[PDB]
Amino acid sequence: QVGIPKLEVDHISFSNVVSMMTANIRTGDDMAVERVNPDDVRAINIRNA
Amino acid sequence: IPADELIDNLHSWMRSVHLLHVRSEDNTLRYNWMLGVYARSTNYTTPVGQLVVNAPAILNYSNPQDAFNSVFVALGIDYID
Amino acid sequence: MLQQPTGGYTTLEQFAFTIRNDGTNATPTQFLQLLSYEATENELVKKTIPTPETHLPSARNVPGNVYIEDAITQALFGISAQNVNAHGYFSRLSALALPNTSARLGLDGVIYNSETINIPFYDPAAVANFAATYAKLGNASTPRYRADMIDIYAHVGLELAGTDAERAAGVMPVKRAKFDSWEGSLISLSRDVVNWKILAFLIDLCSLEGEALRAFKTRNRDVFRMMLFIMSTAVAANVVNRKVTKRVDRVLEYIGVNSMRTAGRTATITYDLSRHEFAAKFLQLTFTRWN
Repeated sequence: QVGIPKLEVDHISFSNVVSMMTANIRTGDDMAVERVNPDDVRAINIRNA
Repeated sequence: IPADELIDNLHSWMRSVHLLHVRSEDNTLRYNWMLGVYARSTNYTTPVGQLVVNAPAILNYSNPQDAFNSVFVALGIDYID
Repeated sequence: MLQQPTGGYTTLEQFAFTIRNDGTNATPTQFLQLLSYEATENELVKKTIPTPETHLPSARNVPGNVYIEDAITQALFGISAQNVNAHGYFSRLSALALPNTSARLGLDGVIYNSETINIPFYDPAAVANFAATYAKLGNASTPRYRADMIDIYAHVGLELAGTDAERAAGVMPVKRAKFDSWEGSLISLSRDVVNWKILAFLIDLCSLEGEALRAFKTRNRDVFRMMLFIMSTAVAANVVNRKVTKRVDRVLEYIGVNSMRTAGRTATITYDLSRHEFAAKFLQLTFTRWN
């Protein structure tokens, strides 16, 4: 006794649970993240690391 | 080639090779050649060679593997080549 | 507050594992009969399985309550693309491993901090042993702990496709398994086997004793050979489907040998790098308990 998946039968259903999203979860915005320069260029190391 | 030239000439080079080290007291320490002399090659430019400049005592291991382990934890690096 | 008579929660109609196919709903036993296989000559030999490490991760303090059960399945048989999951609230389990704790594990698949009003939960005594073994699944991506994502798979193929005549000797010939299909197939069994209540099974393995363990392993060696098949097509190298006159077969490339990337892409379920470490940590942990 389980639920037969409705996406594969013929006759069309007219009402079902849709996973919505509240006013807390927000998508595609910005972050006021800051930078801090390497201060001096002379003592940087790309060689190995 | 003069068998006298290269015998005198090879000496002239081998003479002038010095690799940074620390004199130790403990009898259970072996100097790490391989990796240590590698640093002297580039010129101590690379960090794995710039680490051995500051504290050269990082090359004095008493147990194999533990030799390299230290030159990783103090770099955050995952592999030297 | 359900209890087990030593028949176990699997000896119940409350939750039963059934695949849907054939226009009606069928039990796993009926399905597997369709899986017919041959040989391609690369001997897949049974290695030994190394014991797990006792240290249990710490359930970092967490308010609210996470659906511990969700993730267990949402990683193994998760169909929809699952992104990196090596991180997460995946070890709140260990907070049940200690003797006197108040935190309870309900039905449906949640982990409550305090038993609340109107919520049916498993027996607090037999959920303890389940934790002292599976909370160990918290450290699945910690370096120097992760299992090996190669050798266990040899163990897996000897299970769903190994005729006993072979397992009794520990060696078998690599097989290529093909059953008859329909439309979605492989993807449809995934969307299906996901909602199964896996916790209703695993709890039984760590409690039920020799009397009702020999009898338990006999009626459920098939519910295991079902969530082991889907978990396998997430590894196989090819999924190309042969054609008869009107019929269609889902030949699967090499069950029991593990590659690194899915044959499905679009046709079947897919794993990820963060999940390869996870499946090896599950498959390793569970086999010692089973076998």
